Amino acid sequence: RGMEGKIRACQWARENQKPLLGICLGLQAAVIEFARNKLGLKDANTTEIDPNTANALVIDMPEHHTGQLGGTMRLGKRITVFSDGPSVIRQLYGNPKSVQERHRHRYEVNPKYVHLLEEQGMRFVGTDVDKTRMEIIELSGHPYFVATQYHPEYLSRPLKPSPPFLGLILASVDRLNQYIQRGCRLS
Amino acid sequence: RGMEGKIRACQWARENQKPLLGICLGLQAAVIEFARNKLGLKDANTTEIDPNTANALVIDMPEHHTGQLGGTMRLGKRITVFSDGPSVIRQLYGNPKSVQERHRHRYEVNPKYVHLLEEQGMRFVGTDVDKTRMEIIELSGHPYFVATQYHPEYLSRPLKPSPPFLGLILASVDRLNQYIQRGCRLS
Repeated sequence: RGMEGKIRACQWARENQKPLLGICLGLQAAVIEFARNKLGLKDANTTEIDPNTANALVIDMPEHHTGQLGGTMRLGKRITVFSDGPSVIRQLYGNPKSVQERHRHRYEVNPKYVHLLEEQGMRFVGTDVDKTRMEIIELSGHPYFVATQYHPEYLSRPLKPSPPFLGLILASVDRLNQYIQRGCRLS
Repeated sequence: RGMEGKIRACQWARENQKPLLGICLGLQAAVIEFARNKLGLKDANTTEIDPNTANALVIDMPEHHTGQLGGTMRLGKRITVFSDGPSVIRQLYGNPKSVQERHRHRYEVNPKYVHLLEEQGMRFVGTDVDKTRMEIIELSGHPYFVATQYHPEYLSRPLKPSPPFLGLILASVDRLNQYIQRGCRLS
């Protein structure tokens, strides 16, 4: 019920210097517009509907390790370990090293079709415990580009803001001199 | 161009316990509604248009003293001396004794037709230097009744509020705990 309109909605914002956020169910469409604009891979299309193309980057591969056996779903209590350091979704947690996050998807990225993602400005500021699944991707040169697989919106605590949507407003106007202009009128 | 509508406008507010203010050019109509409601003098009507009635209280009498001779106007640097003490238009001046006020009218009150104003609740909290002209009148029993001849609106200084309009808001809700709620927000 929609696979073409979701592609033109993200590639147009990146060309018009508009930042984006990291929302799940978007890793299948993010690799399509990146291969057609930076390079020119037209064969790479939608893989979650008709898996018949030759340049199928993200396919359907279940968990072949412990715990879940056979064709299951890629979710559960998994340990997410980052790779880099200075970024926009890591400095807000007080410089951690291993954050516990949960996912809700079933498609995984193939480690053999990521050859063209390393020779460009498409770094990986977040991997897994096996250094195979690229769950967190980031495009260099963009002023604010966030893309991952987990859902940080459900963890939006009132005492702890979310990584992506909060960093976009702070890096927009950088207005921090508002707390000193008040002074508690109802005191 | 108007003499009947101005009479029913002042007596309607006094019956509904509503306060009034002291505005000039109103002493000719204030004595008409008071003689018809408290007593029943229908002959006393408008004297500034057709002076043919028998109960003409306020007529046209110029100044017969020094300075102005003949048919002139009742105005100029005149000394106004009060008579009573506790009121609403005297306690705001720091308890004075002789305030310099100016008028702008030509009709005076007759001292021989004020016999019915002394036997009722119509005191005089302000006279002149001859104790003949009743320039300030007040109705007893009313919660806030102000009536005089001078114009306190033109003397509304930003550092000294006017007697009549300021005393009506203060005696309405008596809200004085508002300045302690702010506390200088822009500090």
